[PDB]
Amino acid sequence: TYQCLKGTGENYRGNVAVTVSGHTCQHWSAQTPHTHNRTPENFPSKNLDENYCRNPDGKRAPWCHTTNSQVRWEYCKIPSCDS
Repeated sequence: TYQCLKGTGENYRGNVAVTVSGHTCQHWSAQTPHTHNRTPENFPSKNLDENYCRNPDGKRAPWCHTTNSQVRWEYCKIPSCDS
């Protein structure tokens, strides 16, 4: 990406849809695999678009739900112009 993170990166851009690890970000609109309460109906002002690494809950960094049963949610390593 040429775009970068806004620190907590809620609605930064909406590029990366994969965790920091090789986990596929499960869609925010999807209550499967993980039945999460962070949906675009719950956090619309956090822009839960598709499966992008958003920050609805309010972590230190963008995160998402993995399509794995191994792990629940995962952070995402977005770049940073604000180094």
